[PDB]
Order: sequence, then structure tokens, then C-alpha cells
Amino acid sequence: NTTGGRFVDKDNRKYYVKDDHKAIYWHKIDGKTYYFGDIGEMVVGWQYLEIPGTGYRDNLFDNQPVNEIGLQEKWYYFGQDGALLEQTDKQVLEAKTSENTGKVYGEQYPLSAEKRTYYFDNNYAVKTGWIYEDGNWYYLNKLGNFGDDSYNPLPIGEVAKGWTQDFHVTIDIDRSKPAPWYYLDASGKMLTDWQKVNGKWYYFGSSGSMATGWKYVRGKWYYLDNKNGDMKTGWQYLGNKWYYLRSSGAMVTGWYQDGLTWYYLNAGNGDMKTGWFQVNGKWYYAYSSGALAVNTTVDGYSVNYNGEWVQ
Ligand SMILES: CN1[C@@H]2CC[C@H]1C[C@@H](OC(=O)[C@H](CO)c1ccccc1)C2
Ligand SMILES: CN1[C@@H]2CC[C@H]1C[C@@H](OC(=O)[C@H](CO)c1ccccc1)C2
Ligand SMILES: C[N+](C)(C)CCO
Ligand SMILES: C[N+](C)(C)CCO
Ligand SMILES: C[N+](C)(C)CCO
Ligand SMILES: C[N+](C)(C)CCO
Ligand SMILES: C[N+](C)(C)CCO
Repeated sequence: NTTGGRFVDKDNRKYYVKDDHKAIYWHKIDGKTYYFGDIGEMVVGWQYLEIPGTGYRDNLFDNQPVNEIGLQEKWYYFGQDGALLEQTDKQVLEAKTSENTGKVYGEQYPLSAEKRTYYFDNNYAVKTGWIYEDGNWYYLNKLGNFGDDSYNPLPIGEVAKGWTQDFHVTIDIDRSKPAPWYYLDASGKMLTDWQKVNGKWYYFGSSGSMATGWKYVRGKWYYLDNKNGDMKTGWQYLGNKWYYLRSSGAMVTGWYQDGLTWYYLNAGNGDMKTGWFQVNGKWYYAYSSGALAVNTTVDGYSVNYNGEWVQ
């Protein structure tokens, strides 16, 4: 909705001039959309810009005041004629690199020999976050790379691979909200259920998020590292209590013999018993190591070879 002007070629740049003024930022002109930066030069190709539509960066000319405004920046694609690609689904385009972004009409730059499928939101911006494609989930980076007073927005919108945290983010990471870990394979597909990664087992369930701590899966209990997620095995001291996990990771309950020694893991909680305890009417004593006492005396009471108390 900007009329009364005309495009102008001058000094190897292109502008839109009306009543002798230069257009700047966003403008809707005769069915298409263009962006002319801060001083009027029409942009082309990949651009990381403040979202249009609010009016604060729209329909403006260099002879008008430009207000302070905090608008998020996102990725957009413009044709070589300056027209914004108003895609709302997806399109295969030249990959955005460190040498084909932020260019203006008349500037010289290479065209990526590599192309990628880019997804877009309903407002023509490159889409970020989770997406569901052909039976699988994919994660499109929400953030670029940080580096001590440094930030590179290039990775944004790209398909994430490997271990990835899904932070809540607008202009910055919302550190108050949760940021679960996920794992996307070589083609970007999100993994589910049990998975062995870098020599260790992890559980991503049905939602994909990496489990931590105790987890009940298909009738058994597993303990995934509270912080790292990796599945534990063997003896583990958790919450001031001992537990024995099979090599499969599953928690053991009942009587267990380690070498020659017998231990009793609580039927309900699975925690190792110490002191005198009773099993199915019978009485037994386990030392502080959890080790069952056999054929000997304990503070006056005798126990046979099965550790059973005998009157
Ligand atoms: C392979 N994963 C482990 C370490 C790298 C990723 C992240 C996983 O989840 C985490 O919480 C780890 C714990 O060290 C982590 C590493 C670095 C920053 C934040 C979290 C564990
Ligand atoms: C939770 N269960 C699944 C993943 C671990 C356990 C047992 C099965 O997985 C395995 O048996 C794998 C096979 O490589 C395994 C890895 C390391 C030691 C033992 C078994 C299914
Ligand atoms: C992978 N998700 C879409 C499925 C679930 C949590 O974000
Ligand atoms: C033993 N737990 C994993 C089973 C239950 C919480 O006390
Ligand atoms: C079971 N008792 C007879 C053995 C010991 C006291 O708790
Ligand atoms: C750790 N312990 C006391 C539990 C068991 C011996 O392997
Ligand atoms: C000897 N028991 C009581 C310890 C274990 C099952 O045979």
C-alpha cells in the first residue's frame, strides 16, 4: 500500500522514490513486498530483519522519523528483483552462508552450489522449532551461535543434528522455562524410545525428550543419570539408599546373589535392606553392607545357612 513513486537505478543500487524521497525498510508495492534498509537501498537474497507489519518499520521514507522499537529479527528471502518470497510452507533455496546474506541490488556475490529445503511460517519468515514431516519430527534451530560478546544468526532455521536443547526463545533464551534435550540422527529425524549413543543407553520415550532419574518403562524401573541421561547399571547409591540394576539396566527386587553373597532388595521400593528384616514370615539379618548373615550368631540370635533365624 505504497504508491506515487517509482523504482530508480543509481550508483549501482536500486531505490524507490516518491515525491523526491527514498523509501526505507518495509513497503508493499503493487502486489509485492520490498525492503530498502535504513538508507533506501533495495535488498535481495537472504536477509535477517525485523518483522514487518507493525507500522514502525513499514511505509516509511527517509524524510520521516524512525521510532525506537524492539522487534524480533527473523530470516526472509527476496528475489533478485527485490520481491520478497511470500512462501508459507517450504521451498528449496540456495543455502544461506557467510557470503550471500545482507546483500543489496547491484552488489556482487556467489550463488550457493548447495541448496536446502527451507520451511516458512504463515508470515513469510523462515520457520523455527519443531516440524512434522513424512512421519518424523525435525528440529529447526531457534538460535544461532554465541561467543563471548558475539552472535551468529546463520544456523537459525537450519535442520538440527545430534544432541539439541529446545529452549524457549523470542528475542533471547527464556532461562526460566524448561529446556529438554533431544537427539536428531544424521538426517535430522528425532529419536524415540531406547537409543544407544556414544556407547551409552538413553531413553527418549514417545515425545523424544531425554529422560533423567528414575523411569518406569514397560514394567521395569530404570535409572538415567540425573543430569546427563545415561543409563546406569550395577550397584548405585541413590537418595541415601543402595539399589542393584541388571546389566540391562532394569532394577532388581527380591533376593540377589553377588558372587557368593546374598542381598535383599525391597519388593516395593527396591532399596537394599540392612538390619533384621522379614521375608514371607521368615526373619533375616543383613550387615551394613547389605550382606546376608549365614550360619552364625547375631547379638544372641542364630541363623542357618539360608540366613533364616532359628529358635
Ligand atoms: C551428550 N549429552 C550429555 C552432555 C552433552 C549432552 C547434554 C546432556 O544433557 C546435559 O544436561 C549435559 C550434562 O553435562 C549438559 C552439557 C552441557 C550443558 C548443559 C547440559 C548430557
Ligand atoms: C532397556 N533394554 C533395551 C536397551 C538396553 C536393554 C536391553 C536391550 O538392549 C541391549 O541388550 C543392548 C544391545 O546392544 C545392550 C548394550 C550393552 C550391554 C548389554 C546390552 C534392549
Ligand atoms: C517432539 N514434540 C513435538 C513432539 C513434543 C515436545 O515438543
Ligand atoms: C523405587 N522408585 C523408583 C520405584 C519409586 C520411588 O520411590
Ligand atoms: C527377629 N528377632 C527375634 C530375631 C530379632 C529382633 O528383631
Ligand atoms: C556397594 N555394596 C555395599 C553395596 C555392594 C557390594 O558390591
Ligand atoms: C537363600 N535364600 C533365602 C536367600 C535366597 C533364595 O534361595
